[PDB]
Amino acid sequence: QGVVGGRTRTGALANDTQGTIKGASLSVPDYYIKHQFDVGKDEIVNSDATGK
Amino acid sequence: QGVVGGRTRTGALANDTQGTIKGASLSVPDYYIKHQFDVGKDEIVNSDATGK
Amino acid sequence: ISAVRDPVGTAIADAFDVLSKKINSVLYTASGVADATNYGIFGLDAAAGTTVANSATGTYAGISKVTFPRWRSIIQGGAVPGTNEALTIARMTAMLRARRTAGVTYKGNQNQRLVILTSDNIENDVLRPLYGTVVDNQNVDFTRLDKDLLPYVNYMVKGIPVVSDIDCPANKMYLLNLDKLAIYSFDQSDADQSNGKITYIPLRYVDETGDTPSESTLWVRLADVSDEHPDLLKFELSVALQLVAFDLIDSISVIRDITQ
Amino acid sequence: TYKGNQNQRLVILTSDNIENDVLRPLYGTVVDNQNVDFTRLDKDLLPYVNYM
Amino acid sequence: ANSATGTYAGISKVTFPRWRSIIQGGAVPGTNEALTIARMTAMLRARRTAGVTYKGNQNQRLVILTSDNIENDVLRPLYGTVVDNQNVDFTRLDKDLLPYVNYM
Amino acid sequence: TGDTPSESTLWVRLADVSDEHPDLLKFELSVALQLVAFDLIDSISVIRDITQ
Amino acid sequence: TYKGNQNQRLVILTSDNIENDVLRPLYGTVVDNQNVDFTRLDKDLLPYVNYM
Amino acid sequence: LTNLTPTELLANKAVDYLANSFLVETPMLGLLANRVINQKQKAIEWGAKVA
Repeated sequence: QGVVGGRTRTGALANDTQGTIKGASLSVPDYYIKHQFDVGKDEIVNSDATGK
Repeated sequence: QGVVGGRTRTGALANDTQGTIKGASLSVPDYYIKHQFDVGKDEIVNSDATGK
Repeated sequence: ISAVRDPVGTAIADAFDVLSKKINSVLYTASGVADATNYGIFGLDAAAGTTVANSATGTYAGISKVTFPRWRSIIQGGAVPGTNEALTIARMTAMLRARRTAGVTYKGNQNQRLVILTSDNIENDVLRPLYGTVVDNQNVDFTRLDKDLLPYVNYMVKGIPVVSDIDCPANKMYLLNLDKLAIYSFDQSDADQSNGKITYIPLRYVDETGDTPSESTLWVRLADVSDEHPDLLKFELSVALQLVAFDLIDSISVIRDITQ
Repeated sequence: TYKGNQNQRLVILTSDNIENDVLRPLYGTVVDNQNVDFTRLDKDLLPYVNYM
Repeated sequence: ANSATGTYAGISKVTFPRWRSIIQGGAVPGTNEALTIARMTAMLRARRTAGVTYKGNQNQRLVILTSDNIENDVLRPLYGTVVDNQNVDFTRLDKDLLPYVNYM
Repeated sequence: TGDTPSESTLWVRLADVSDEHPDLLKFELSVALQLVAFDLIDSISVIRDITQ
Repeated sequence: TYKGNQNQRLVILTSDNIENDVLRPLYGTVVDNQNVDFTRLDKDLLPYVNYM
Repeated sequence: LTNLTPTELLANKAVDYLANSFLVETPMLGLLANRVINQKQKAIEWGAKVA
C-alpha cells in the first residue's frame, strides 16, 4: 500500500511510498493426470458379442 | 445551567445565576493527509505500451 | 448563534428546563421547609420518609405518623436497614404484599394507576439481571439479524410500570400510586392586575431525551418585574407546588436498600 | 374431587406468601422453560398469574 | 482521567465538566475488564444522566464503533449470556454457525 | 469489504504538483479534515476498558 | 449413497432395542429442548416416532 | 499575508448550533403532570381514615 504522510497547508512536498504490484505467474503443468489402457482388439468384438 | 433558587411569594426579587454559553471553536487544521507519487513520464508511456 | 441572537428567549428556555428538572428533583426529595432547597414541597422522601424508622417517627399533612401507624408508608429496606441488600424477587413480592396487607392496590390492573420509580441504575442493572431469574427462557431466534444485545424494555412489575429517572435517589424504588399523588398549585392569576406583565405559560416536561417538551397543566408565572428603569427587562419565572400524597400508606411505598 | 374437571369447584388458599414466593419459584422449577421473547418490550417482571 | 484535564474547541474540560465525555474504564483503569453487560448499561445511563440521548429510538441516530474483535468475539458470547436460549429449530436445513448479525 | 465505494461528499484535492522537471510528473493527493464534535458529552462516549 | 435424499431409497433395520432404547435417548442428546408445551393435555410419553 | 488579516477582523460565520443538551427527563414530574390541580386556595385539605 502507498503509505500516506501528510503535510501542513504550505509545508514541504516530500514524497511518500507507493504500493508494489507483483506479476504472479503460474503455468498449466507439463504433466497429465493420464490413464491409458490397451484393449485387445479381439476382446472388443468378442465381448460385444458375448457380454451378458 | 441557570440555578433556580426561590422567593417566598412576597419575598424580595433578587436575581439568580444564568446558564453560561461558551463559544466552542475548532478549525479545519492547517495540516493535510497527503499522498503524492513521483511518476516518471518515462514509466507512463513505457508502462502504457508494455502493460500486460 | 441563534442562541445568542436571542439570549432572553434562551434564558427563558434554560430557566424552564432547569425549573422542570428542579421540580422533578424536589418531588423526589424536599423536606418541606420553605427555603431555596426544599421550597416547601413535601415530595416523596418527606411524605413517606427515608428509612424504615422514618416511616414512623414523623408527621405528614399534619397527621402524625407516630400516633397513627396507618399514616406511615411501607418503607422497607433489607435484612439490616440502610445497608443495600441485593433486591431479590422475594423483596419486591414482600413489599407488594405489605402493600396488599395494607389494603392498598398492589397490582397494575387494580384500577389505581400505579407506577414504580427507580434510580435508573436499578431499571437497567438490577431489574435486568432480575427477569433473568424469574424466567428460564429469554427466547431469541439464533438467525435474528437484528440481534439486539440489550433491547428496549419496560419492565412491568405486577402490571406496575417501572419507569425510571436518574434524578431519583439511588438504592430506592418508589412504588407510587398516581391516583393519590396530585400536584397542587395555587392559581393566583385572577388576583393579578390586568397589565400584560404576567403571562402564565405552562411548565414543560419530557419523559425521554428525544421527545417534545409536552406542555403540562402546571402553570409557571413568567412575570416581568421591570422597574421604571428603562434599560432593564428583569424577567422572572416562578412556580409554587405542593406534592400531596393522599392516603400516605397508599401513595408512597419505598424499597429502601437496593444494592445498586 | 381432586381436580378442576370434577364438577365440584375446588380452590386453594395461601397466605399470599406461598402464592407469590413459594409457587412462583415452584413453577420455575416445574416447567423447564418460562418462554419470554427476549426482545419483548413490555416484559412484566411479575406478570399476573393464577397458579391453578 | 483524560476525560477531564483537557480542552476542546476552546472550552476547557477542567473548568467546564459539561464539556467532558463519558469515557469509563474498568474497576482499576487501564486494565481491560471483561465487558459485562453491566458496564455497557453503566455507560448508557451515564449517557442518560448527562441529558444525552442513550436509546437508539430517541430521534438521534446513535452508533457504536467497536474493534471488530469485540463485535465478533466479545458481543457474540456476551449475547449468549444476556439471552437464555438461541432457539434455532433442529430440522432447519440452512443452519448458519455464525449468522449475519447486527448486535444492536 | 464487498460493496461499491459510494463516493463521499468529502473532496480530496488531486493537485497536479510538478516542477519544471519534464521527465517527472509528481501528482499529489491531499485532504484536510476536522472531526468537530458538537456537544462533546453527547457526541462521543467511550467504553475504553474493553477486554478484547 | 449415504444421505436419504440421493434418489436411492436407503433404509435402516434395527432390532427395536435400538429404535426405542438406543435411538430415543440418542435423539435426546443430538438435540436438546425437545420442547413440548407443559400444559399439553395429552402428554404422550413415548410418542409415535419415525427416527430417520 | 498573516498580518493583513488580523484576528481582530476575522469574524468567521459560526454554525447556528448550541450544544444545549442537559438532563431534561422529568418522568417523575411527567407522570402526575397532566393531573396537576390549580387551586384558588392555598391549603390542600382532605380526610384520612387513620383507624
